[PDB]
Amino acid sequence: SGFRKMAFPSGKVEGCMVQVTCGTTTLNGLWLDDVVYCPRHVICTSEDMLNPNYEDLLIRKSNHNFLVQAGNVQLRVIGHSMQNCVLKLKVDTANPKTPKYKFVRIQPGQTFSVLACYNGSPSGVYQCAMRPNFTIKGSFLNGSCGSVGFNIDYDCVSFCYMHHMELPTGVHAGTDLEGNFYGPFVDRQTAQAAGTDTTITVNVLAWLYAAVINGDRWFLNRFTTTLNDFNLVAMKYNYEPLTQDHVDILGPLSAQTGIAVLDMCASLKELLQNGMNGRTILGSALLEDEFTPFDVVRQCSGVT
Amino acid sequence: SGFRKMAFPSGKVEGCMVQVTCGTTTLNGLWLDDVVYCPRHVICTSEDMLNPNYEDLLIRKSNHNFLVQAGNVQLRVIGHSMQNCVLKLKVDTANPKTPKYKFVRIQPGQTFSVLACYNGSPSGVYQCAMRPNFTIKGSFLNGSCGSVGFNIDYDCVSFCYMHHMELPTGVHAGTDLEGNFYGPFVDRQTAQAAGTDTTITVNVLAWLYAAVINGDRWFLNRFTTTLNDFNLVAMKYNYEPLTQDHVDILGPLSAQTGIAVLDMCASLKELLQNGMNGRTILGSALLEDEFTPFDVVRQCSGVT
Ligand SMILES: COc1cc(Cl)cc(CC(=O)Nc2cnccc2C)c1
Ligand SMILES: COc1cc(Cl)cc(CC(=O)Nc2cnccc2C)c1
Repeated sequence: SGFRKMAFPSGKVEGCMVQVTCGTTTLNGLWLDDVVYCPRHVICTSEDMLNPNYEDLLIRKSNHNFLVQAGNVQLRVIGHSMQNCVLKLKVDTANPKTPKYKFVRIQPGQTFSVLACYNGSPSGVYQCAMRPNFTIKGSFLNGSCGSVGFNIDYDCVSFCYMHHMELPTGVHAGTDLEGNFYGPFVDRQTAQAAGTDTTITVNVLAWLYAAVINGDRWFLNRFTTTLNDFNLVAMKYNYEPLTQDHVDILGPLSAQTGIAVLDMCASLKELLQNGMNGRTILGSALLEDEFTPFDVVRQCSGVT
Repeated sequence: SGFRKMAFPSGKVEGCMVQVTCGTTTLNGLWLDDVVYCPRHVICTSEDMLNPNYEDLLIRKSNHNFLVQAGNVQLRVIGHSMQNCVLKLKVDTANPKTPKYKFVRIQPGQTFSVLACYNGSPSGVYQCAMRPNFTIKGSFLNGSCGSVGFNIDYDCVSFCYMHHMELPTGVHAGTDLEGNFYGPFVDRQTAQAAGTDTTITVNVLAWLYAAVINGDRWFLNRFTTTLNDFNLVAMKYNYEPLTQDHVDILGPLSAQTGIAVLDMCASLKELLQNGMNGRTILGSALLEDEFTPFDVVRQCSGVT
């Protein structure tokens, strides 16, 4: 029993963290095989960020200008290229610690572990969700750029996120490992506002099932609802509309608890309309939306 | 910016996780140097747990009865002994992945990362606090026993906790790495109730400073208080009494924000007496007490 915002073990990702320096800028790099991936804004100075011409800026850089250090040993750069907002620095040594890996572009509402790093060294690990507005609510400071988000399937690390920037609104934006930003964000020091963030309804429902599994059942009521009626209440509270796919994805949790998805929706409807009335669910006084139905099943079954 | 319940990178601890089997019982072991540490209840069967005589039970066991497997390779057991509620299985091979380590018995109110494991394999990592009543609110299932709690100081892992049991109340009890339980708990299937849990006041104050550092200042008021007056309000809300040592420990956070400790206490006093009025602090609708002043400084400065 017990339910926590649990991150994946970070060991396989720590063995990939390197330090990338270009001129006076230092950030984190991800070393896999003979390639180091890092945000392309490493080539910029603070003066360049207002409207950088990355193609022009990169042209004034050669392999020798990119200092790559793994722990305390220097890597020799034999190639360099820009793929969207990431630089791929080809090194002459394959990372002996490269795990089995994939590059995946995650869907909004999905979750992942972040290995926050500074100067190629890991500082901490936490669970995040890609918000419906494609921002992440992480914990990042200057030098954290290049830190990565990932998931693990037994021995395979799926890299989904690379951290690039913090917006003036305090939220975090970044790319997949091919350099494509999640959302409308650009790697430029300009006014950028994220869209309206919604609550991930399927995740809140998944977390209600985790609460039921872990003994917190006070919010269970004698009511039911339909997808259409629930969605009217979801729209008013800026929750993501619930689809039949979401109901299907909640199937394993519904079978484990014996509580129908639409009955759980009715408990959620009453929680939205009436609040928590001072009570808590899984030690929280608000509806948690950063646990997918897969995260709930995983944590409640002990998948290693 | 951003504030998360951040765990330490678990890499150094994953390299120590082994599987210990004794008869029909399988749990996790911690392999450091040529010694594997695991909860002594590994020698019990479900029939023995009502009132086990561990000395008698251990006497019917020999080195060959303890199956220790690290990944997929079998370790040879050349010695075995009971130190309080832990068994120390001496193996003929030193763990090549042993990090620099210490065994520390933590103080209540202090925090640590848990590497939850099943069958010697890590499933996840999360931040915990040793509650004032010496229980932990973790996430553990059957087979999670032997999972460890720890902290890291650059290259040194300080092992503070080994998971042993879940109480009927759904809370978690365990030992330090010398086998001494935190709290009054015994490794026996009997009725055991934890004491009254209090809120770690110095941690809630530390988290209020993190909220101020990260932009959430709505709760800051035009008031102040004294240690004696604040403590009258802390007693009523079952918060730990605030001492001058706690004020001193909050000094670095007070200097960074420019907000005196007693002024922050006054904001907390008003939050206790009036609630959050529907608002949130750092994405939470309740007062968070599982971040020490050291955790706040670390996260807000980027210590790797
Ligand atoms: C000045 O314009 C910038 C533009 C880009 Cl694309 C990147 C940066 C660096 C940056 O945002 N670092 C950072 C990331 N997360 C938390 C905090 C910080 C300070 C700056
Ligand atoms: C039956 O008496 C017991 C006594 C002790 Cl000392 C230990 C156990 C095993 C246990 O508690 N495992 C566990 C730990 N955390 C979460 C869930 C579980 C099921 C059982």
